[PDB]
Amino acid sequence: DQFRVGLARLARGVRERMLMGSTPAKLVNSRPLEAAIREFFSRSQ
Amino acid sequence: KEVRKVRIALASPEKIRSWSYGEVEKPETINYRTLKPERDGLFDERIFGPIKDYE
Amino acid sequence: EKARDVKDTSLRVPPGEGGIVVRTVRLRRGDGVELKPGVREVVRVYVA
Amino acid sequence: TLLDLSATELEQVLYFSKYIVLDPKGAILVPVEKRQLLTDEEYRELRYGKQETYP
Amino acid sequence: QLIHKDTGLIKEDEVFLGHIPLMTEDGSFIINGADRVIVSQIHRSPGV
Amino acid sequence: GKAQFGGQRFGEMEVWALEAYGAAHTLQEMLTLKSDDIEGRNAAYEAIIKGEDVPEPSVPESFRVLVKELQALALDVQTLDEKDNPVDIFEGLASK
Amino acid sequence: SDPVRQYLHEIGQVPLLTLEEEVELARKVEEGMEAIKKLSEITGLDPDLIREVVRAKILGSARVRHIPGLKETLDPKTVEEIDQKLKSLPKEHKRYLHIAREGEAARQHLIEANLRLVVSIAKKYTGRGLSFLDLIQEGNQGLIRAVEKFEYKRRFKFSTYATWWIRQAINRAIADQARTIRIPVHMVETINKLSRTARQLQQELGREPTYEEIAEAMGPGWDAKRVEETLKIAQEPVSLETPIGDEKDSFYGDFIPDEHLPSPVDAATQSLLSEELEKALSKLSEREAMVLKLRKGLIDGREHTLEEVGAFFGVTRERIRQIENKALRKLKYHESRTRKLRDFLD
Amino acid sequence: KARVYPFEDDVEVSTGDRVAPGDVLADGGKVKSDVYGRVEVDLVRNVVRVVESYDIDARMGAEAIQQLLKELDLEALEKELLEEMKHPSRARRAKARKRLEVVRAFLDSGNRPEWMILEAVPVLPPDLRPMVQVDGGRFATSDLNDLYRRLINRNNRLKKLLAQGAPEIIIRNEKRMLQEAVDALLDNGRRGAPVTNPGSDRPLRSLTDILSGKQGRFRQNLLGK
DNA sequence: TATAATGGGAGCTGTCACGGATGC
DNA sequence: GCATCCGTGAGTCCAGGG
Ligand SMILES: [Mg+2]
Repeated sequence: DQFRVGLARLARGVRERMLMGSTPAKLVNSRPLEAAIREFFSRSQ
Repeated sequence: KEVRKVRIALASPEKIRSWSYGEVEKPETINYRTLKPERDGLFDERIFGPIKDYE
Repeated sequence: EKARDVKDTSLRVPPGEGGIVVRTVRLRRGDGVELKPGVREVVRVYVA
Repeated sequence: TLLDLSATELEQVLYFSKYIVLDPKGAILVPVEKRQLLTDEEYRELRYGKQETYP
Repeated sequence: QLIHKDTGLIKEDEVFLGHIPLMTEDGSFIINGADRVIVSQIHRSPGV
Repeated sequence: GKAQFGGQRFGEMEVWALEAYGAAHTLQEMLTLKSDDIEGRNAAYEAIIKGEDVPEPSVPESFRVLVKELQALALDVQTLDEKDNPVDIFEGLASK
Repeated sequence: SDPVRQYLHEIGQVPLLTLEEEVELARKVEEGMEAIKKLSEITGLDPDLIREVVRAKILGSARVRHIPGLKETLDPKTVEEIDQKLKSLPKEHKRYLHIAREGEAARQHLIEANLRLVVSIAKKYTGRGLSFLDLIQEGNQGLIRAVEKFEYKRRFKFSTYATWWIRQAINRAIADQARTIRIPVHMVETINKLSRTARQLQQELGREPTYEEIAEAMGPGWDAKRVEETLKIAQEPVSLETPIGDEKDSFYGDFIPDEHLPSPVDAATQSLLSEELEKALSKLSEREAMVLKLRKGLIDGREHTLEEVGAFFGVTRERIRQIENKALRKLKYHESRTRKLRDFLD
Repeated sequence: KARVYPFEDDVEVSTGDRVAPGDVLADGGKVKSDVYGRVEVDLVRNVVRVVESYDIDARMGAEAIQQLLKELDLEALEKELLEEMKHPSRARRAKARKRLEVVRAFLDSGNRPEWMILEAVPVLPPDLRPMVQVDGGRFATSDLNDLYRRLINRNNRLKKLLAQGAPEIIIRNEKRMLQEAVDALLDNGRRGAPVTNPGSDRPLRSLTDILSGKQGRFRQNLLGK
């Protein structure tokens, strides 16, 4: 479930860069995903 | 003297201006290189006082 | 006597603790080792 | 309580959802009484006039 | 893979997404050096 | 916290106990010389290491903090004397 | 309730310009600005003053404030005086006043009609440290700039020209406001370039890059130490009210000791020091004790020069130096005898 | 819905000007004003148009409320509510009493009603909302600094937008935002959604939060320490 | 500084007594 | 006035924190 939330944020970033721009890698910023997993594994109850 | 009572009341704009030692005009805090307070911002020694005693 | 330019900021055994030193780890920058920005070295001491 | 305004009315004025009149200067919408609450459409009518474009 | 609907152009790549923590043999995790357990949660089941 | 070389909490209920004993000076020490009365704590340490008796407490700092935080809420909180004349707990340091 | 729902409604009130209405308003703006220029030529007043008075009359006395560039406080009295100096002009000159008023009204209407384009641009700059509404307002500032700088003769639509200034104003705001410790714009650019470089390197490396790999990829001028120092300068503060643990029990601030005020131990050590220095000083004569005190600043906080202590005691600078030295000689002899000041030296 | 008035010479009123019946439009006063409205000088059509509208004074926001509160005469209102206390209906006596409690609180205190509106917002001394470098040189700071910075940015942008005569919609948005920023500084989450720092759901800690509750200044630092 | 571009996303869930506020 | 429908602030002590 936290992975799904991180992926949803990643997809929002993808759609954002799909509007502003002239590659899959260029379109994909992994940071939100990495942030969500980390947030799950460190600061969850 | 000796404290005997404690009053609480609305503060008027003029009362508030009398408290103030300066208007804070800039949203800055401290300078990112010197770590000293920016002028006219939230930590300005010009307004709120010196950071070091007598200096 | 000239006042020195550095002061003592050493790691000391806190009150009520102590024992035998059994390991030290020493990670210093410039050595497959990279620490968060601005720290030159970390030292860890294990006491049993 | 002081001004005899309800919670909804005070919100609508305070957060820019409705106007309130301090001088109707002889307006008419039954004329305009002081301390009356007019929507932006109503206030636009009374302050700038009625009009409409048709294609 | 990125497809432009009108051009038909298709670009494909393997992109790196970061890291996923692995469970050790005994069922725990190693998050920033410290062992951690994800504790199961009980809740009301979905349904009608 | 032990790691911060911390002090013990003398909470609301500990205060009630001292009040119920009428131990007024013990309690005033807990609230001033032993916590956040700055000149009080300095002067009490000095008096003890000199073998003198502890001085009379003055205002705790956290009440000064409370006054300033209420001033930020647009409230004027004034310590008066029996003739209703202001008393400055900030010793001039905050009046232009 | 929801302020952006409210603002989207207010914006949906004004309908969208047709090409014809667009061009008409832009034309009226250009010509009104030219008319203000001509009115300055005629009247000898200040084009800014005239623009402000025309604006004051178009807008109303509801919005009539002072302007920072104007040399004269814009007060209804002065705007009435200037409006009367204007209204007294001949018909062929007073023609330009009607031109200018028409221009200002067109300007307001052109902004208001293009408020939606700002929203459609600003919805894409979220999550970068500014609230949605804050981005909308900064973009609105960009739109105002656009309206004042547009040239309808070029036959480009307004949207094209306005998007450039709107992006300009949104990005300027993000880089001027997003950080609690404000960082100059060019440094923000360097920091963000460093971020993108690191991200490209990780995407090719399957892990995070070292300082050195980042330095390579940033090219010449960049070594590892400069990368590290930039990352250090980029660190944002963390909140004192950050929760420590599950409950609302404790906050990060709870564990931060005050390093500034002297501890009760330090204060008492300073006090025992002052008293022991006075004790040891009383073993000298009034003059050698006093000379030492003036020369070390133990009296008025500052250390006087030998010439000042000498002029005070009515004696040569050499004489005062010699009596300072014998005072020190006496202090050292006594201190070696009793060892009463040693422990204060650390 | 406008009234047209053709002219044959120089007109005495310019576009934007506001006019009441009996006002001198043009032709040396030959053409006058019939209806209340707003002047639009059409040079192409050579007519002085007047769109029918009153010069009504209706405001929004704390400026309006501050005016109305400045205007209150407390003695007069007290007299009226005492007259209201003689009413038969129990509910009207209830309402009059509740209002009169506030009226006489302001009367006996010496406070002014309008002081419930802020013009100058106070700023807490910086050592009560510190910016401190922890061990390691990294920085920690109170949420109040971010709440103040929001307020200051919104105010400064409002002063600039007023200088450029921005359209009303824009000023109204900015003013709504200024009210909410003051509201978040003083009592975050009381009206609306709480302000949070980016990348966190935690509400910033406001001045009200500092005083109240088991963790507030009173119970945590003044009734025990 | 100019092709043209014109209204957003997120929710979110097993409490309770009580003072004040809205419908009857 | 007479009920209902709302918001809101509250919940022992200590410790440590990952
Ligand atoms: Mg290099």
